[PDB]
Amino acid sequence: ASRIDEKSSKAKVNDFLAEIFKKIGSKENTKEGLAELYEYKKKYSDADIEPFLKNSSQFFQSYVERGLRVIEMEREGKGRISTSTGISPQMEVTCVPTPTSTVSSIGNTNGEEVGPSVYLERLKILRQRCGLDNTKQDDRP
Repeated sequence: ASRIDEKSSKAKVNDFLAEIFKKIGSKENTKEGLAELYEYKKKYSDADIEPFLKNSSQFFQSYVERGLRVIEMEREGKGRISTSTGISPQMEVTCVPTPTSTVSSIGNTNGEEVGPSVYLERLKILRQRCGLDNTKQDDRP
């Protein structure tokens, strides 16, 4: 424990945030990292994050702030996502549109049919690079 204790307060939070940034830094985990940052920012309406941004390099700070607004736009559903209510392509005119393999979609998953798993899986994978979560007994492992 420390008398200032203020350092300890930001110490824990920074590490958590740091994990989110590493996801942002990777191209693959950018959606995941941005999405959590947006949600976290929503929880704390920012406020808490600013000290962290100054702490890191200045150039990198502008992009993250810009990226967060666009994530919300998708959540809002405004119009980027939308194209039509639900119209299937037709050559000329039909009584009823006919579904096709391209037009139709199939929901297939392989152990990743739950949202939390992506977070658990991606973060661990980035994380093992940082360290090892493998603990073993010193005596006859």
